[PDB]
Amino acid sequence: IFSVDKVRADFPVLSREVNGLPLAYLDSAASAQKPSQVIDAEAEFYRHGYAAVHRGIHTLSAQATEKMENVRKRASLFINARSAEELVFVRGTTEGINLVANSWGNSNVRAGDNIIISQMEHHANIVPWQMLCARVGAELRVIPLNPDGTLQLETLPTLFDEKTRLLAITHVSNVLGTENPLAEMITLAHQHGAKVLVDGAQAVMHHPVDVQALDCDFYVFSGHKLYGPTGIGILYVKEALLQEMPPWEGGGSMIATVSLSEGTTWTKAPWRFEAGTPNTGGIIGLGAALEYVSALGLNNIAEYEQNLMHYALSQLESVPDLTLYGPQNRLGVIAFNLGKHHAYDVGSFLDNYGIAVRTGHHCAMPLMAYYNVPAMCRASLAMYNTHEEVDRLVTGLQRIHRLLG
Amino acid sequence: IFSVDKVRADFPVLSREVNGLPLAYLDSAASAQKPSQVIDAEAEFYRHGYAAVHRGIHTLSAQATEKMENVRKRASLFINARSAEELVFVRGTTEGINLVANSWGNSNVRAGDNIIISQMEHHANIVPWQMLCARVGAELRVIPLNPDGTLQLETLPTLFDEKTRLLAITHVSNVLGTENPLAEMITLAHQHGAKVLVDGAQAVMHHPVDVQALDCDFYVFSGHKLYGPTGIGILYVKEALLQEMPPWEGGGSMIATVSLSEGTTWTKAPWRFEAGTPNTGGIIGLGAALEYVSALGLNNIAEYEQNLMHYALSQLESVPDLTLYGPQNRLGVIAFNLGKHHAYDVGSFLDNYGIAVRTGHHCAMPLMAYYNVPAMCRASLAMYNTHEEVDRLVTGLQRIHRLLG
Ligand SMILES: *Cc1c(COP(=O)(O)O)cnc(C)c1O
Ligand SMILES: *Cc1c(COP(=O)(O)O)cnc(C)c1O
Repeated sequence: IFSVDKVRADFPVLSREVNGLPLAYLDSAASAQKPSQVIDAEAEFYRHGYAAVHRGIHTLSAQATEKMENVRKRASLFINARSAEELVFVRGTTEGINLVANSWGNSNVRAGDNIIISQMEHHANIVPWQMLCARVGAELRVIPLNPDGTLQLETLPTLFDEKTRLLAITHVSNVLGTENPLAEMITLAHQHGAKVLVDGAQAVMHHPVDVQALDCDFYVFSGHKLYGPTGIGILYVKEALLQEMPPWEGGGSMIATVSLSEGTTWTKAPWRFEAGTPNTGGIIGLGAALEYVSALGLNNIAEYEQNLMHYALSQLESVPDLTLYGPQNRLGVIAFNLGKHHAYDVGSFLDNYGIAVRTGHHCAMPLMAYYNVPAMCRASLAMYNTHEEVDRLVTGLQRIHRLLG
Repeated sequence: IFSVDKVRADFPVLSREVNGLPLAYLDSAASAQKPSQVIDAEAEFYRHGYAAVHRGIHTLSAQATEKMENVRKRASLFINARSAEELVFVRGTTEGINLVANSWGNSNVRAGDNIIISQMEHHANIVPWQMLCARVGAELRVIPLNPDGTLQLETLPTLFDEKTRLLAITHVSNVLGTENPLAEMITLAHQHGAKVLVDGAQAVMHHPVDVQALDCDFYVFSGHKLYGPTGIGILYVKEALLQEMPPWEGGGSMIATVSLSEGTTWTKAPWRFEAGTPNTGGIIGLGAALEYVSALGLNNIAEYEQNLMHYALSQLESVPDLTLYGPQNRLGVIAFNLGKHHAYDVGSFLDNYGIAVRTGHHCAMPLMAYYNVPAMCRASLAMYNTHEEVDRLVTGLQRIHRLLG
């Protein structure tokens, strides 16, 4: 069982004040605050063991290399990949999706083929596929939404066919909180020979993620949402697919040999996908974030967060003219609009109360268009958030509505 | 005037011991140690002001956004770019070169065209051009080296012609220490309508860099070599060229609008080249590294470093059978081989003495091939290195040669 007070004492920003008021940080879905264990693991690495990492002969450099490869192995166990070598270090979910779209996409999606996405995808899981489709002459097909924020799965028989090469689908919506039925959609996709990329940016901090039970072909996530540093993320690819993928970025460390008269040859997976100096400091920080989350326990985190979400939805019923978007069983985020007030104004008043929510289109324009709204407000309810912060949000929305209505 | 003792007291790793001995870190050309001002600027940002940055309405997020854009402006002044908007945040020099090669390269280099590089380039400034040439059917031409480690500039009339679209050239060699005559080569390139990309990864920490006096079209460098965090670098592009470049990575924040029925449109430069959450922590750290270096003064750093280099070359004359590679006026690095001993063995003995040097091909295979050696050892002599560390290197090479000869 979980202790929110003990957890909160590890996060230094949660003591801050904003506008003279105590911060209520409800925007973890945009980026999470980091525990002092993560902040300090990175700072200690810079203060005591820093060096370049490409298997340098000297001591600091050989030990930094081993730290980096141990982080690769730990992340691989965290998502239950069969091996550390199925994981590539990237800048974040966005970069991982771009790597797949170019490296796998340019050789496997041809003129006349199709790719399937959904109407709830974040721009990171839309734009790279629009670019791939435009480069190769393929078609981009879209699984539509239902009013409750779930996918219309009955449309799948019209979207999947013999030309469907990939399904790119979000694990958990960053706006709606919907968890998609990935295992079943992947079974479906594989019956047609299509591969499946899963955008897990909003899944890995809420519950255990097992890529071998999912059977996904590609899985991506970002460290800064998982209580870790910015600039680091993970791309998981089944070994047999990764081994056949050609390099995306070129440069040092991804090569086996470089010649100006005989050409260049590439090293093996995963190192063929990592050109130049990696983000070593971010990788040390990400390992520490995975150890911190694992020590708390993702099933404990999930129980606390679900309890907090039930509490907030129950209290939000006393806000007049509140519109919520998404299913009742939503994870992590609450997307809402208040009466006829523009989200930008509701968010500005909430910020004047010390409450940080996100407002706007949340990098999901197609989703805003589905709901016929230009924008929404969104409250994130993470493992360090409390009942008292939920009460402050409810009181604030009641005050706002009283004032502007 | 410079004080090495005061400077060294800012770098916590320089107090470390390795193998029970006092560390002599002579591998700054692979990656530099970081001052506590840089380490702490990043850690303080995570402890007190962390938030997502895409002009979020709440306070923390709006202040993190302004910090990031102020770092863009400071880096732009550091290299004397005409505006902050000519600078793109990337993971490092390698990623910046890949961005240029795809985004500028795919639209401006056609079948039958040629691109010019040099035989001393690092793999980061070779491989992306080999990939571009293979995608578009162009030719890769090479400026050869002279035995003293300088370019054979008399071969330029045979390499530049009416089909030459780009010159990609290193400012300062990471192995030889050669500083290339960039301004004159750029004048030459522009007479043919060719653009010039400069790899400045080993230039920005040794002396003032002015991109408007160079007149280069593209300029790239990495923060981790400039006493800053890993995972962050800078790509500078003349405004008129950048404004016409199409996006490379796609995703959130680089878009103006996203539609599944009307297509997607892009935001303006530089933001069109930055997809997804940036490395905010690395950007805060990079600003701090630029302030630290600027407070010391690059002309002061250059005077101290040149004095230290003169001292080392003069003392290295008492090492029997030492071979040096590169010009006498080399900057930052000393590349050498000891008698007939393999560099790997010399580097292993130097490490057993607490001395960190780099050994191998230094991500410059063509350069090793030119000199008909498989590998070299390399000592870096940065602003925090001392006469006493140089004496330890000289004594160690004499001891090694006595032992193994
Ligand atoms: C180190 C280096 C690079 C690559 O830098 P990363 O920081 O590894 O991207 C490119 N060119 C030169 C001359 C270098 O020294
Ligand atoms: C945040 C997010 C992304 C993009 O992550 P970056 O860390 O910005 O690359 C992609 N998908 C979803 C669902 C997200 O929430």
